[PDB]
Amino acid sequence: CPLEKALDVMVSTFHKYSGKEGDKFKLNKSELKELLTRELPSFLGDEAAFQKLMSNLDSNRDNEVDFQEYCVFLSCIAMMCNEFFEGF
Amino acid sequence: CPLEKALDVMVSTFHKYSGKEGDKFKLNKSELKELLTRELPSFLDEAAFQKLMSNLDSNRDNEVDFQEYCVFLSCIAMMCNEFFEG
Amino acid sequence: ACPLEKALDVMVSTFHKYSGKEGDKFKLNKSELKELLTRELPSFLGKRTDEAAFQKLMSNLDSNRDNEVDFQEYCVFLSCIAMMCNEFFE
Amino acid sequence: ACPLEKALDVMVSTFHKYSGKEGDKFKLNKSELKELLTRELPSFLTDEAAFQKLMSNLDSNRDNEVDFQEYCVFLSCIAMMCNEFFEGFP
Amino acid sequence: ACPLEKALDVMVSTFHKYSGKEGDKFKLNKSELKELLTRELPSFLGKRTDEAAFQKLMSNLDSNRDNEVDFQEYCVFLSCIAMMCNEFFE
Amino acid sequence: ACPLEKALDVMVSTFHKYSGKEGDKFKLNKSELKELLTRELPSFLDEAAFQKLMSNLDSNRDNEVDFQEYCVFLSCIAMMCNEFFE
Amino acid sequence: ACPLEKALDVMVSTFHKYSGKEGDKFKLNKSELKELLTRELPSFLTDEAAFQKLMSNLDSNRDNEVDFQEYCVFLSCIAMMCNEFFEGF
Amino acid sequence: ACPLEKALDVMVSTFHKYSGKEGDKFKLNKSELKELLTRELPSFLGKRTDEAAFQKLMSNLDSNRDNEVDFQEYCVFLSCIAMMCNEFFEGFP
Amino acid sequence: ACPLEKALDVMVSTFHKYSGKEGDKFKLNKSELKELLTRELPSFLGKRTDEAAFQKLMSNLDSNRDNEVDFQEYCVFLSCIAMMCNEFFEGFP
Amino acid sequence: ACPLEKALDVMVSTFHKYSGKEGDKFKLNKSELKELLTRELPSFLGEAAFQKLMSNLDSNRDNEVDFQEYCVFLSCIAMMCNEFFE
Ligand SMILES: CN1CCN(CCCN2c3ccccc3Sc3ccc(Cl)cc32)CC1
Ligand SMILES: CN1CCN(CCCN2c3ccccc3Sc3ccc(Cl)cc32)CC1
Ligand SMILES: CN1CCN(CCCN2c3ccccc3Sc3ccc(Cl)cc32)CC1
Ligand SMILES: CN1CCN(CCCN2c3ccccc3Sc3ccc(Cl)cc32)CC1
Ligand SMILES: CN1CCN(CCCN2c3ccccc3Sc3ccc(Cl)cc32)CC1
Ligand SMILES: CN1CCN(CCCN2c3ccccc3Sc3ccc(Cl)cc32)CC1
Ligand SMILES: CN1CCN(CCCN2c3ccccc3Sc3ccc(Cl)cc32)CC1
Ligand SMILES: CN1CCN(CCCN2c3ccccc3Sc3ccc(Cl)cc32)CC1
Ligand SMILES: CN1CCN(CCCN2c3ccccc3Sc3ccc(Cl)cc32)CC1
Ligand SMILES: CN1CCN(CCCN2c3ccccc3Sc3ccc(Cl)cc32)CC1
Ligand SMILES: CN1CCN(CCCN2c3ccccc3Sc3ccc(Cl)cc32)CC1
Ligand SMILES: CN1CCN(CCCN2c3ccccc3Sc3ccc(Cl)cc32)CC1
Ligand SMILES: [Ca+2]
Ligand SMILES: [Ca+2]
Ligand SMILES: [Ca+2]
Ligand SMILES: [Ca+2]
Ligand SMILES: [Ca+2]
Ligand SMILES: [Ca+2]
Ligand SMILES: [Ca+2]
Ligand SMILES: [Ca+2]
Ligand SMILES: [Ca+2]
Ligand SMILES: [Ca+2]
Ligand SMILES: [Ca+2]
Ligand SMILES: [Ca+2]
Ligand SMILES: [Ca+2]
Ligand SMILES: [Ca+2]
Ligand SMILES: [Ca+2]
Ligand SMILES: [Ca+2]
Ligand SMILES: [Ca+2]
Ligand SMILES: [Ca+2]
Ligand SMILES: [Ca+2]
Repeated sequence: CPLEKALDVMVSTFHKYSGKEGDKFKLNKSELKELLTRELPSFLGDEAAFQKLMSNLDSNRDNEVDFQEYCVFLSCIAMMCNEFFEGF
Repeated sequence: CPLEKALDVMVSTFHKYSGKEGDKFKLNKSELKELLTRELPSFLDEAAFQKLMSNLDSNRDNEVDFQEYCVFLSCIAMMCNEFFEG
Repeated sequence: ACPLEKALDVMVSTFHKYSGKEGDKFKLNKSELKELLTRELPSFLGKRTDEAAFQKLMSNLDSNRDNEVDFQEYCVFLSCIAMMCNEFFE
Repeated sequence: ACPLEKALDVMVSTFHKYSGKEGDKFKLNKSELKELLTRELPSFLTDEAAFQKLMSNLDSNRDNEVDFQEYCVFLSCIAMMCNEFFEGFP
Repeated sequence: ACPLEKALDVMVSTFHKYSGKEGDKFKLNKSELKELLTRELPSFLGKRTDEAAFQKLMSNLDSNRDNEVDFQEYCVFLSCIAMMCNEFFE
Repeated sequence: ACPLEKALDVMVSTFHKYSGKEGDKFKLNKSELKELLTRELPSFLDEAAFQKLMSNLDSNRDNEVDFQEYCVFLSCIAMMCNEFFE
Repeated sequence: ACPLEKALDVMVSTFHKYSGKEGDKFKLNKSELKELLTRELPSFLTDEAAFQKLMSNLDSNRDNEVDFQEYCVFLSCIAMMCNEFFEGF
Repeated sequence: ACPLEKALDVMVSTFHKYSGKEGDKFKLNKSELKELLTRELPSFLGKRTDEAAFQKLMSNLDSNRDNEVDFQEYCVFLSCIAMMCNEFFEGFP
Repeated sequence: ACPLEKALDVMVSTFHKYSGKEGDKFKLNKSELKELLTRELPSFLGKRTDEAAFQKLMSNLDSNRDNEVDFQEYCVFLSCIAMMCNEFFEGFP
Repeated sequence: ACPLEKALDVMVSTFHKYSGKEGDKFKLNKSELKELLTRELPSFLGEAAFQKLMSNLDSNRDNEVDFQEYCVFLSCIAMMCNEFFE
C-alpha cells in the first residue's frame, strides 16, 4: 500500500530528526534544518529565510516544532501540490 | 526523497479515485469506498462506512474534497504518532 | 548510470512508439496524439477531457498546420511542459 | 508509472542540480556546465577549446552562462540528433 | 517465495547473530541484548535508551534468572511484541 | 529498514490475512488454518494429520486457533530451527 | 556483476531461442529471422522486400538460412554502426 | 524492453569506457586491454595469468599489428567468444 | 545472504517441488523429471527433445533401475553438470 | 531466468574463487578450504575439527580438495538438507 507506507514515511521521518537533541518529540531549529535539507530539498529550493519558516511553523511559539505543527506544515505542502491537479 | 515522494503519493492517490465519476475533484461514497479498500486496507459493512463518510464530510455536501481528505490523513498520522510516544 | 541520457531516450522513443502506428510513421495524427497524451502524460491532461480541449491542443502543437504533429513540434511541446516545471524551482 | 513524465522531471531536475552550485542559482557557468556534461551527458562529449566552442554555441544571448531556456534548446538539439536514427538517416 | 517462512528464518538467525559474540554462544548477555534491540528493534526501544530501562527489560525477559536471555525467553519476548501489534488489528 | 521488525509484521499480518475470511475474524477455523499452512508454511507441512495438528494448536479447545495459539505454534517452529544452530 | 559477460550470453542465447523453433535447430529460416528481428531488434527494422534484402545479405553461404556465424557478422555490423556514434565520424 | 539491443550497447560502450583512458581514444593499448579483460571478462582470463599469456592474446587480437586493439579487432574477439559459447548449445558434437 | 547456501537451498527445494507432485513424494517419475528439466534446466536439454533422448537420460540417472530418480540420483546428476561447468574454468582440457 | 542453473553456477564458481588463490589453481589447500567454508558455508561449520574435515574430504589423500571431492562434499550437505523434507 503506497499510501499506508507514505503515512509511515511521514511519521517516521519526524522522529528520525526530533529525537537527536533536547526534547525527543520536538524539532529544534537545528533538527528542523536537517530534516528540511535532507528530506525536503525541493521545498527549500539562508538563515533569515529559515527563521521565517521556523516562525511560521511554530504556532504555539515554544521555539520548537511538535508533530502536530509538522503535520500542518506537510498538509500545507500537499495543499500546494493539489493546486497543480485542479489546473491552475 | 522518500518524504517528497510520500507527499506525491498522498496527493496523487486522491485524484486517482476522485476523477472517476461526478465531480472530478471530490470523492463520492463509491469513490471513497474504493480508495479506502484498495489504498488503506489496514485502517478499515455499510453502516461503518456511512459513519466514516459522515465524519470526513465536515461541510456536509455528501462528498469528500481534498481538504477534508488531508484532515483524514492527518488524523491517521496522529494515531501513528501515538506509538512513538514510547 | 545516466538518468539524463536515459530521459532523452525515453523522450525520443516515446514519440515513435505512437507515431508509427498509422499513416505517416514519423508524425502523430489526432488519434495517435490522443493515445500518447493519455498513456504517457496523464498529469498534463487528466481523464475524459472533452474532444474540444484536445482539438485546441492539437491546433496549438501543429504550428505548420498539416494536421499532424512531427518530431520538431513534439519537442517544442515538451520544452513547454519543462518550462512550466521550471517555474516551480524558480 | 510514466517514463515520459519522469523523463521530463529528470531533465528539469538535472539542470538545477548543477546550476545552483555557484553564482546565479538558475544559470550554468562554464564550470557547472562542465560538470553536467561530464557527469550527465558523457555520451555527447575533451579539450578546453571544444568546451569553449560548446559554451559559445549554447549561450545564445551571450551573457556567459547557460539559462534553462538555452538548456532546453540544447537538449532538443540532442533529441533532433537521436530522431535521425529512427528515420533511417534521411 | 514465502514471506512467513523467511520471517521465521530472520527471527531465528537474528538471535544467533548476537548471542554467539561473547560468552555462551547460545545466550544473550546484557551487552549482546543491548546490540540486538538497538540494531534490530529500534522501534521498540526508541533510540539511545538509558541503563535503568534496559535493566528493567533484561529482568523481565530473563524469567529463569540466569542473567542471560536464551532462545526460549527470546521467543516469548517476540510473541509479546506480536501480541502488541495484534491489538492494532482488533 | 529492519529485517526483524518486518518479520514481526509479516507474522502478525499473515494471521489476519486468513483469520478474517470466515466466521470469527480474529480466529482461524480448520479451513482457514489449512490455507495459511498450505500457502504460507509449505515446508512445515492428509486430513487426519491436519486434524492432529488442529488439535495440538487449539489448546483451549474452542475448535479454532486464536492469535495466542498461533504465536505458540510459530515459537515451536522457531524452536525447531534453533536446534540446527546447536 | 559482468554486464559484458551477460551481454555475450544474451547474444548467444537469443539466437537459439529462435533457431530451434522449426527445421534445423541451429539455423534461422526466414520466418525465425523475422521473429528475432521484430521482437529482439525493433530499433534496427516490416515490408517483405526489405526483409528479403536482409535475408539475402546475411546468408553469405547461400543455403537459405542464417547460421550462428552469419548471425555474429550481422551483430558485429550493427556494433560497427553504433561505434560510429562514438567515433564522432 | 530489449535485452539484445541492450546487449549490443553494453558491447560497444564497454570498449570505449577503456579505450579513451590513454593514448588513442579509439583503441586499446596493452594496459587498457588488461583492464577491460580483468574487470569485464574475468571468466575468460581466469585469474593470475602470466604477462606472456597476455602477450599471446594481445598478439592474437592485434591482427593489423599496430600494437593496439581497435573496435573492429574487438568485435572479432567477442565473436570468437560467442562462437565458443555457441558450441555448448550445439552439444559439443 | 550467502549465495552458496542459497544455492544449496535451491538445489534441494527444486527437487521436492517436482517430486511431490505424483506417486512417490520423494522421487521423480518420468513425467516429473520432464517438468523439472524443461522448467528448471532448459540450457541442459536445449529445446523440445525427442522422447527417446529423454528415455536415454532417464535411464542414465536411474542407476538403481526402479524407474524413478531419487534425491541421491538427482545429486549425482547435478554434480555431473557441475563437472562439465568446471571444465570451462580448467582451460577446457 | 533459472534459479537452478544459477545455483549450479554459484557452486562451480565459488570453488574457483578460492582454489586459484595459491598453489594448484584447481585444488583447495587447507588454507583455501578454511576460507571457503568460513565465508561461504558459515552455517555448516560448528583446528582439529578442521583437520578431521580436511581428512574426510580428501579421499585420494593428496592433501588437497579437488573439484570432484568438492562436489561430493556439497552433495553430502544436500543429503543432509533433504532429510528435513523427508
Ligand atoms: C502490512 N504491515 C505493514 C505495517 N502496518 C502496520 C500498521 C500500523 N502502522 C504503524 C504502526 C506504528 C508505527 C507506524 C506505523 S505506519 C502506519 C501507517 C498507517 C497505518 Cl493505518 C498503520 C501504520 C500494517 C501491517
Ligand atoms: C526530483 N523531482 C521530483 C518531482 N518534483 C516535483 C515538484 C512539485 N511537486 C508536485 C507538483 C504537483 C503535484 C505533485 C507534486 S509532488 C511534490 C511533493 C513535494 C514538493 Cl516540495 C513538490 C512537489 C521536482 C523534483
Ligand atoms: C550506454 N549507451 C547508452 C546508449 N547510448 C546511445 C547513443 C546515441 N543515443 C541515441 C541514439 C539514437 C536514438 C536514441 C538515443 S538515446 C540517446 C540519448 C542521448 C544521447 Cl547523447 C545519445 C543517445 C550510448 C551509450
Ligand atoms: C505522479 N506524480 C509525479 C509528480 N507529478 C507532479 C506534477 C508536476 N510535475 C512537476 C512539477 C514541478 C517540477 C517537476 C515536475 S515533473 C513533471 C513532469 C511532467 C508533468 Cl505534466 C508535471 C510534472 C505528478 C504526480
Ligand atoms: C525454501 N528454502 C527455505 C529454507 N527451508 C529449509 C528448512 C528449514 N528452515 C530452517 C532451518 C534452520 C534454521 C532456520 C530455518 S528457517 C525455516 C523456517 C521454517 C521452516 Cl518449516 C523451516 C526452516 C526450505 C528451503
Ligand atoms: C518505519 N516504520 C516501520 C514499522 N515500524 C513498526 C511500528 C509498530 N509496528 C507495528 C504496528 C502494528 C502492526 C504491526 C507492526 S510491525 C512492528 C514490529 C515491531 C514493532 Cl516494535 C512495531 C511494529 C514503525 C516504523
Ligand atoms: C558467473 N558465471 C557466469 C556464467 N559463466 C559461464 C562460462 C561460460 N559462458 C557460457 C557458456 C555457454 C553459453 C553461454 C555462456 S555465457 C558466457 C559469456 C562469456 C564467457 Cl567468457 C563465458 C560464458 C561462468 C561465470
Ligand atoms: C529504447 N532505446 C534505447 C536506445 N536506443 C538507441 C538506438 C541506437 N543505438 C545505439 C546507437 C549508438 C550507440 C549505441 C547504441 S545501442 C544500440 C543497439 C542496437 C541498435 Cl539497432 C541501436 C542502438 C534507441 C531505443
Ligand atoms: C548529418 N547528421 C545529422 C544528424 N546526425 C548526425 C550525428 C548522429 N549521431 C549518430 C551517429 C552514429 C549513429 C547514430 C547516431 S544518432 C545520434 C544521436 C545523438 C547524437 Cl548527440 C548524435 C548522433 C546524423 C547525420
Ligand atoms: C580461466 N579461463 C581459461 C581460458 N578459458 C578459455 C577456454 C574456454 N573457451 C574458450 C576457448 C577459446 C576462446 C575463447 C573461449 S571463451 C569460452 C566460452 C564458452 C565456453 Cl563453453 C568455452 C570457452 C576460459 C577460462
Ligand atoms: C541464459 N544463459 C545462462 C548461461 N548459460 C551458460 C551455459 C553453460 N553453463 C556454464 C558453463 C561454464 C561455467 C559455468 C556455467 S553455469 C551453468 C549452469 C548449468 C548449465 Cl546446464 C550450464 C552452465 C547459458 C544460458
Ligand atoms: C538465514 N538463514 C538461511 C537458511 N539457513 C537454514 C539452515 C539450514 N539450511 C537448510 C536446512 C534444511 C533444508 C534446506 C536447507 S538450505 C541449507 C543449505 C546449506 C546449509 Cl549449511 C544449511 C541449510 C539458516 C540461516
Ligand atoms: Ca531532538
Ligand atoms: Ca511549537
Ligand atoms: Ca467523483
Ligand atoms: Ca465536503
Ligand atoms: Ca503516424
Ligand atoms: Ca505539423
Ligand atoms: Ca550557477
Ligand atoms: Ca546565456
Ligand atoms: Ca551473548
Ligand atoms: Ca531467562
Ligand atoms: Ca483456540
Ligand atoms: Ca530453425
Ligand atoms: Ca547461410
Ligand atoms: Ca587508448
Ligand atoms: Ca591493431
Ligand atoms: Ca513423485
Ligand atoms: Ca531410483
Ligand atoms: Ca590452490
Ligand atoms: Ca584429492
